[PDB]
Amino acid sequence: GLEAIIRKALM
Amino acid sequence: HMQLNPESADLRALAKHLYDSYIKSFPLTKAKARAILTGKTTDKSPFVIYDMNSLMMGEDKIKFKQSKEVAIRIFQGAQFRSVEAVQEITEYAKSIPGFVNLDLNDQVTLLKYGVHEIIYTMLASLMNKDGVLISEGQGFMTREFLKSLRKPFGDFMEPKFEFAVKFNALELDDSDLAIFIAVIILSGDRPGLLNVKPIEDIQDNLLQALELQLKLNHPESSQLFAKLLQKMTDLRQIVTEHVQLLQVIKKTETLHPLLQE
Ligand SMILES: COc1ccccc1CNC(=O)c1cc(C(=O)Nc2ccc(OC(F)F)c(F)c2)c(Cl)cc1F
Repeated sequence: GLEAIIRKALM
Repeated sequence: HMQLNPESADLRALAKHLYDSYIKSFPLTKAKARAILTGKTTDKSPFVIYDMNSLMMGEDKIKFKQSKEVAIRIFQGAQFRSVEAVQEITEYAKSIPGFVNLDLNDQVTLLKYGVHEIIYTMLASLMNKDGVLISEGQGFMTREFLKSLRKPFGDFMEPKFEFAVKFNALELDDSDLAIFIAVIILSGDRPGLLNVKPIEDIQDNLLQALELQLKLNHPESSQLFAKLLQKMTDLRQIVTEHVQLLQVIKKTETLHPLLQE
């Protein structure tokens, strides 16, 4: 959930 | 004996690099929040939500980016702005020298356990004793109006205010905060980290930078460095009560567009 957004934002 | 040598000049360059990146990632800086809050800006004056009638007018005249309870519509608005803040803080994290050279799973863990502590830090920049700037400065909602929302929503913002009142008394500026927020992100004690030493090494460099920043910027506060580290202790526990309260709400009360796609 938080991970989802962090993972996408990091790419 | 402090000295202007290559080591100090590299810490000032790191401090400036982080400040510039901070300015790109977070359009509403503390300097600008302070200008709005203190009516020392030519910018459009925020709409004040101080009661139920002023909120109803507020939904209309403050434009953001249904549910029949006012208290739920307010909390949801806070949760959407939190999602946005996670994006900007991840963006900021990418600009910290050494951060994208770390194992991606560690990068995710640092940010997963850090963003809440950084949100409460940066929220302080938007607060005074009367309340908090909303919708990047179009709105101002009062502390007492948030307090008046029915349980469990009336207490969601109180601990942020308690923290902000004492944190804002330290009178940090955007230069200080940029380094402070980078020290938080690079915390080697987060649970589930594969490679600690490389994180502590960046944090050591950030700590030296922060120490120099506060010495140069705050001549009348000789132990401000020690004070700021003490606030990271506070913050961890504030996040504990926040997380514990989000449990109650989610399981005792009945989702952002990015979180759907
Ligand atoms: C549409 O529903 C409403 C109707 C009337 C008033 C309002 C709402 C919808 N609620 C809010 O907008 C609302 C938003 C916030 C908020 O959390 N803002 C905020 C700013 C900056 C951030 O970034 C960080 F890095 F500093 C951050 F993470 C979060 C708060 Cl405290 C209270 C609110 F009532």
